[PDB]
Order: sequence, then C-alpha cells, then structure tokens
Amino acid sequence: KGTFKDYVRDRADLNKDKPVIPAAALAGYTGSGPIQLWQFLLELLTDKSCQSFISWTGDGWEFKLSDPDEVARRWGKRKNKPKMNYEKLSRGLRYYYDKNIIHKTAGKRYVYRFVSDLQSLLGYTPEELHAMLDVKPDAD
Repeated sequence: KGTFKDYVRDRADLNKDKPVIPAAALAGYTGSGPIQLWQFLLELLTDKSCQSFISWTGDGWEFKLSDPDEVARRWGKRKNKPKMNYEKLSRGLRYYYDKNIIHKTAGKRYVYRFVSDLQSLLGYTPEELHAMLDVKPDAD
C-alpha cells in the first residue's frame, strides 16, 4: 500500500501527528476538512496511550469507546462542540453509517465497527494495525 500507511511511515508528522493514523493527519491526507470522526477515532486508536478511551477489540476493524460520551466530547471539541454527548457523536456516526464507514454495534459497550474496511483507504491491515497499537480491548 502507498496510502496513509507508508505516508505516516515516512512522515507521521502531518497535523495530528501522534498515533499511527493521526486524526488531522488523515484528515489532511484525504481532505475531509476540519477532521473526520473515523480519522479522529483512528488517532486515538492508533495511539497506544490515547487508545485508552477507545480501544480496538483485537482483530478486524472494530473499536470500543471507554468513555464514549467523553469520546463524543473529543469529537465535538474539535468541531466547537465541547459538550458533545454520545448522541451528537452518534449523529456524526450516522453520517458515516450512511457512507458505510461506521455501524454503531449496539449491545456491546459503545462498539463501532468499520463497515467500510479501512484497508483500502489506509492500507494498514486490521490485525497489524491494532497490533502495533498495543490494543487493550478491555475498557477500564
């Protein structure tokens, strides 16, 4: 892949340059404007320290927010909505639901699954990707 995979591999210093897939880093790479949720979530996920309140479950594209209202705030804060609650997040998640990027997998503790398969946009293979993030799927 010659996508954001090796893009970060040579760089990792785009915009939100913290994690494997930094939020504004992919936002600037693809040009989603003022960040895009799944790319912001990717930051927190592809970052091992930030992976805390949003960890992958291990294999395949699936992740889980540990303080999902907080994680909402995270997303909102970057869009001038610091009081972002899960619903406001879920509204955004619904925008990505339509693009088939995010399916809010209910029943689980705020687990969303990347129904777009980011292997095509990122190049990072799901297994390898989370594996480098030292993913801790147990929330708190």
